[PDB]
Amino acid sequence: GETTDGVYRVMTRRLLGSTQVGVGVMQEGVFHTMWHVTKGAALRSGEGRLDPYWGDVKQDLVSYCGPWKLDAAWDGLSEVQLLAVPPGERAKNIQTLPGIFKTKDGDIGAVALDYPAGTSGSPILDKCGRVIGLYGNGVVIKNGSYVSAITQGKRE
Amino acid sequence: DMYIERAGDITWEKDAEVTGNSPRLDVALDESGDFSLVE
Ligand SMILES: Cc1cnccc1NC(=O)c1cc(C2CC2)n(C)c1C
Repeated sequence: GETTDGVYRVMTRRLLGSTQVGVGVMQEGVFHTMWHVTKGAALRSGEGRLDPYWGDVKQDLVSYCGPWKLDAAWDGLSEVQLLAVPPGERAKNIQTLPGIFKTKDGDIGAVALDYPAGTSGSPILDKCGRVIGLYGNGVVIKNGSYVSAITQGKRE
Repeated sequence: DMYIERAGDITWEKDAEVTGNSPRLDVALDESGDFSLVE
């Protein structure tokens, strides 16, 4: 399969036509996505198979081929870029200032942008192009719009 | 069956579209990994 670093689409044929269920990050030979995209299933790349290595339904994260590699963090100050990859549309950089999700276990960056659910696992970047987490787990607000947690794993 | 297709390099882009607000929200995270508004 293709194992060059970069941002991928996650597709299924188990429905009408070819459907984009989500997005992920290829880094250092490991594929990184949200658990709600794949539900922990194996993935094809060319005639290559990618097998799940690590996952956690509560973090809503999953890695393929190896352990989670992405460890950069939101500074808590600077704007970020969502590298949004929407269904049938070209990858696009959207720059935004995160707000905060306040939780009993600590504060978390959040990004206040609407896109189709097949966008899930788009990477969020800092100014040096490091992935500080994945977009597409969060909360619906009064307006009916989505607000997403900046969702990061941990590198052991 | 699920497959991947490369969509781009991971790069900061000068003069990307600059949008979205910076909301401060009280939230709870359940064991199924679903966030909810603690209102
Ligand atoms: C499917 C799922 C399962 N489990 C947890 C979260 C989700 N995520 C969504 O339901 C979702 C994601 C987005 C966009 C930011 C990508 N939008 C608007 C919604 C409603």
